[PDB]
Amino acid sequence: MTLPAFKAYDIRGRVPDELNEDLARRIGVALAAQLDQGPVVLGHDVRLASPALQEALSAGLRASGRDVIDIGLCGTEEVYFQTDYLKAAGGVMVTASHNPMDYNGMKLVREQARPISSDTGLFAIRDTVAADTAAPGEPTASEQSRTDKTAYLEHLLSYVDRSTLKPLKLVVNAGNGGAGLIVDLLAPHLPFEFVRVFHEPDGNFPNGIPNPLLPENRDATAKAVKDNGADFGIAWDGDFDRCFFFDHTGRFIEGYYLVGLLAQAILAKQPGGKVVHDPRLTWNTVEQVEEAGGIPVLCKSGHAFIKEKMRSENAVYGGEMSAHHYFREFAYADSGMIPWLLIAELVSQSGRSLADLVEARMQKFPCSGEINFKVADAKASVARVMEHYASLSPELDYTDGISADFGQWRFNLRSSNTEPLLRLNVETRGDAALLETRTQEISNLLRG
Ligand SMILES: O=P(O)(O)OC[C@H]1O[C@H](O)[C@@H](O)[C@@H](O)[C@@H]1O
Ligand SMILES: [Ca+2]
Repeated sequence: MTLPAFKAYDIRGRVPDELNEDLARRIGVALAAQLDQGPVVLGHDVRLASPALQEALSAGLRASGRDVIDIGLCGTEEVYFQTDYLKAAGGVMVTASHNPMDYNGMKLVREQARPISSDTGLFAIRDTVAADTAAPGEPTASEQSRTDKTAYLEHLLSYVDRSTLKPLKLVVNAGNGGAGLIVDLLAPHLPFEFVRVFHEPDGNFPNGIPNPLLPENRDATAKAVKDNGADFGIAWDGDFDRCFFFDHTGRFIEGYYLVGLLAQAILAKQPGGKVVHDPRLTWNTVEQVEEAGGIPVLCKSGHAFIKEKMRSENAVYGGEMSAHHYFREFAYADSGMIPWLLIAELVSQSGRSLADLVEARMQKFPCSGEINFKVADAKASVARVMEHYASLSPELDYTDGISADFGQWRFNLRSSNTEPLLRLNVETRGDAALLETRTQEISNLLRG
């Protein structure tokens, strides 16, 4: 038995049996022993238990001599940004994404907001916490409240030339998470008219836990766009490190296509740079990056792998189709805010709608959408897929599960690192029929 809340990438579990104030305090103590010198930034999301868990983390950190910088209710990217900006030793964001109401969690970073993951400190914290029967000591360091968002907001706005922006009408859907607070702080500096949907932070989640991928939640943004004639819409998850785009027809744009589009937007500002992308869906990104004079860099999926590869490559931008977009000067971190500012600037400057910006790309590299499978035997199921296709001799790559490139179509098939699932992505060279027949064929094999 090990504490189940400790996952590969972060901590998450049901309160109070898998995560509670006692464990939170012990995590703070253990984190203090894992970090280089300096204070620790703490922030939390809108969930009802988040402040108390953060307080417990603070008590454990301060009992271990760490000054705490409490940045308050915020998004995950604000913990990243402030940890790096203030040159802190590390940071913790108290958040659970789209987990049930009785769940919470923590995302931990060290210096420069470098992720702490299972094999880079998180399981060391787990093992310390698991064995810690010490009496809780008393605080020896202090907590300061630092809710000034000025440097954060200036950083976000530095990505666009405000004088080129047009008064676009934008639907924004925080899903009752925290994104609306940042939208409202940016709004005085922008010419846009916002149509605010599910805007107020509310950890009771009266309109559902924030997950723009669920069709009922997707449709709320789509309807607001259509009914208001908005140029485009943006929705976020609760901690707003993920962003989801809807064109002026209400159509949700698959996150794959935002990677190539945002890469081109960044490459116009930082020419010739490297762009990091995941292996799930690739061909459109590679082509668009190259077309814009950048250099694409294939990387395993998962935010910590993306960030590490961006650092080693001095990459200007990285993007995953799972709705995460990473920016070198933003501490190599992901932001749910930078992407829509860039897209709004692109629409403003080009005179093209978001739909037009992506339409030809979606026709040229149609994709299945990510299809998930919980099967009895994942390894045997993957083996059945590969055995079926062996006679076509695809080019195989093992960066992240199995990528198989057949020429006019390819797939990526991999185990998720956040759920016990297999994830399938298929794309083709402009061939919707081949896309469907191969996707259904693989699905049948996986379910066999
Ligand atoms: O497909 P997976 O392995 O479940 O990860 C899905 C996503 O989970 C989180 O949102 C982040 O860690 C992302 O970096 C990752 O892409
Ligand atoms: Ca998130």
